[PDB]
Amino acid sequence: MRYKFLSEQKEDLTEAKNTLFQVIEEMDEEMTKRFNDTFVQIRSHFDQVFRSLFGGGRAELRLTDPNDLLHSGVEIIAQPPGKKLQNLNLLSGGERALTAIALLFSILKVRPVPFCVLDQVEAALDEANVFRFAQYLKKYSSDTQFIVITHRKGTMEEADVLYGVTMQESGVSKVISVKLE
Amino acid sequence: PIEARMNEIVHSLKSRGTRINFMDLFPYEQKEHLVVTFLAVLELMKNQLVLIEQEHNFSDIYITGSE
Amino acid sequence: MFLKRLDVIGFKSFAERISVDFVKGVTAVVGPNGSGKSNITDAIRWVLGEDIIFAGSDSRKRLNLAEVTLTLDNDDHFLPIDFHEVSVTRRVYRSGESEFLINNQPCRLKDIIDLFMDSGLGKEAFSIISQGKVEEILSSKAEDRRSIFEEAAGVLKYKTRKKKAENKLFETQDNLNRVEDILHELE
Repeated sequence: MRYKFLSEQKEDLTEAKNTLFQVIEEMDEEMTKRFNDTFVQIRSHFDQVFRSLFGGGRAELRLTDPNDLLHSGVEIIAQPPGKKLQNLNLLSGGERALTAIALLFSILKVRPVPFCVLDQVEAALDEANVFRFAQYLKKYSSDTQFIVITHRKGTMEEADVLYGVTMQESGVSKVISVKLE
Repeated sequence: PIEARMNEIVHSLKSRGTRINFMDLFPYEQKEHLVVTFLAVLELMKNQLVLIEQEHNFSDIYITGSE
Repeated sequence: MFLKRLDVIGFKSFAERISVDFVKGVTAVVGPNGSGKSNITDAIRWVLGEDIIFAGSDSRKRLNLAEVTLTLDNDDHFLPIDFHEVSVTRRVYRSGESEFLINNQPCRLKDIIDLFMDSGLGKEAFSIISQGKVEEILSSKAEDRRSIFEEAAGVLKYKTRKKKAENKLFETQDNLNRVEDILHELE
């Protein structure tokens, strides 16, 4: 036995499918175009930001599969000064960390923010690279307010002020502050 | 390393008898020196060896030994 | 816009009231590992809407309430709200109750989240960056690094809408399948 309410449920399914497929299609179109447009803009900054942080060298971004803009990975190829040009997978731990920071700071040039909280992002840097990371923050603090949680002395030396957080009595954080500028 | 700095603050706390302004803990301090001193004081606070007083943010900081 | 002030009471290790005045340039937060400097970032994350109450120490008993207020300069009207200074307040009580306020006016958590999302500082904004994002970039899995590029591209709302539509289609077909099954056992 056939039922009208079932026939109507099937018609409604078919109708919803026609519209929802169009939504899904447009979402795929938005994601592919915005991914690629943004990738091009980030890439346009990456070599310069890398060189500012490393003090030289060069670096590149490359789509793993340029014809699959919905799923392609991004290859990062970088040459720290004094080293070979290599895939990021083969660089040292400190070089890898600083290259990731170079990508993040290139993203900030494409998608700026009024303030940026950096929570110990430079923990893994080689000590010799901290000063250029800290100088980068100072240079671009005119356009982005930087709030930097850090345990690297070179980063602190470029801050405008320091807030010190320490547990004088166990479990209870005390806060003191000093201006360097 | 801040333990070497921490040494000097404890020693300079015993030579003096009472309070010390943070800016006076060292006659003159370059920006690099100030940072390590600041970190030293925070560590001494954590080891319950120094008492700190500060009224507002960026006001003068007064240091006192604990004994 | 920039951050003016972070006031914290009863949040994690901040049993005593804390008030951090940020400068417009570089504010560094430092101190012994584990002494609470990382709870500054957590307090900012928390009040922006993205185990909280002090649980006691040797000298102190646990608190009944945690409160964070973040004060923002809005001179350039970056935030879509008609105030020169914006205050965002989040509170949580021992009992599980929560309160949210914008410029001292009670609101929902969604109102705080929407205020910052509408200004362009939603989930995908790189306004807070921790070692987690470095880890994502450095992953051996291609999709982990791609996710960082997807945040930069602001595709989250399109991906979420696509999934919502895909879920609607599935649920509609599943309901029809279930009805047809009931009707079949009636034959």
